[PDB]
Amino acid sequence: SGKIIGIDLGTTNSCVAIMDGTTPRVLENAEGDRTTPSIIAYTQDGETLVGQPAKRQAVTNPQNTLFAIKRLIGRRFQDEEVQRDVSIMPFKIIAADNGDAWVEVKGQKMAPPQISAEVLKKMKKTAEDYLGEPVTEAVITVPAYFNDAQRQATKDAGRIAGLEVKRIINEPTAAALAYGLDKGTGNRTIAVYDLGGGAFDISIIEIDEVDGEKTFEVLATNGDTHLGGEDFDSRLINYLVEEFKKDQGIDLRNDPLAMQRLKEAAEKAKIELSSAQQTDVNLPYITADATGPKHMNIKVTRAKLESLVEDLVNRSIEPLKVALQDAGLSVSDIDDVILVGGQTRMPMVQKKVAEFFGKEPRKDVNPDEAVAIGAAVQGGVLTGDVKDVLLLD
Ligand SMILES: Nc1ncnc2c1ncn2[C@@H]1O[C@H](COP(=O)(O)OP(=O)(O)OP(=O)(O)O)[C@@H](O)[C@H]1O
Ligand SMILES: [K+]
Ligand SMILES: [Mg+2]
Ligand code: NA
Repeated sequence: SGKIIGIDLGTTNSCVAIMDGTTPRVLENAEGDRTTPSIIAYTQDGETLVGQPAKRQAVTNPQNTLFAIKRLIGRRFQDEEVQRDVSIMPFKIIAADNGDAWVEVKGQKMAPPQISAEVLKKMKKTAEDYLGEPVTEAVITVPAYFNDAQRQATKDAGRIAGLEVKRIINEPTAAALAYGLDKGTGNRTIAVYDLGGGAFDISIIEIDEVDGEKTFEVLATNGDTHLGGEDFDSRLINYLVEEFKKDQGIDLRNDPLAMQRLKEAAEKAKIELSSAQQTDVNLPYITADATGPKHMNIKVTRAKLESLVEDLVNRSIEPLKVALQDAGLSVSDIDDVILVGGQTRMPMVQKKVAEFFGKEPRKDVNPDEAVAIGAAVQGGVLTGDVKDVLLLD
């Protein structure tokens, strides 16, 4: 009964959408925001916080504020990704008795789906508050590269949240369904360039209209699972650490609190530089010793940021070339390019993509919302708010 909600369960941010007839709507959460940080905190007084309230208390509760769980879900403890993360994450990653990668909080061992379920519960409650009725059914997205274990673990997170998971849909296909509502009629071949907080994906997708059905077919996919916005942040963090050392002679990498503050400040400055030519990073009392307190104040220009991440943006191009080769297409066979993911808002990324294809990406696809909207469209196809759509093998 009710609506089948569409959920984008992201590395960095999650969001929820519904179909109101032919019109998708992305829903704002209890904090008023159309996206929710994928952050789950277990507080000293026993509450579970999700989203911005969790983000806001991370500095004072670092061992019990969980994030980036999408990097662990469905994985084995000795997976190379997991082993890297054990060393860098401030929370405790452990081996379950069966060999899976788990987390431990205040002595309680938890599987990754038990943590991502808290985000899904917030998406469910958001939709219930908006609609005035219970929500029990959902479509949840996953990256195209996810394996069976990762897909099943995501389905399990939905069940833990009290949702019947009607379908798992791949993120590029969801973006294509969002585009396909307001697209030109007939045959179209699109390139979906998705640069999120954790991973990069390029998919070539063909849309057709035949025998009264709109068909969608993935012609090729490629990507880099170690290329995401968090890597852009890391380059800026490293610059700030190096500049502070050069100027003040102190290495902040030894101080976890300082490094947590730098991570937040670096991400804020990076986002600011998508619309400004320069910005300033100010962190009072970033460290202190017997000589006195030290305050960081560093100007970062857009040119400097571009130089720090140029090679990351360039790493996204070779997969583009291979995906076209695999699809048997040249760049002149692509009708539209769709940017998906918050990190595509960087002007340098937009310019490099346009230069590669020789045409500007579509402006009427919101890179932050397309995946959630596509999940909602799939939910409409299952009910009947949306008719005549077929996903081809
Ligand atoms: N205006 C902006 N300019 C540059 N980067 C941005 C901007 N807005 C958001 N970002 C970055 O986008 C990333 C988040 O993108 P998004 O929400 O698409 O990821 P996600 O869907 O959670 O990740 P994934 O698809 O990898 O699971 C973060 O690294 C964030 O700092
Ligand atoms: K997202
Ligand atoms: Mg995403
Ligand atoms: Na992505």
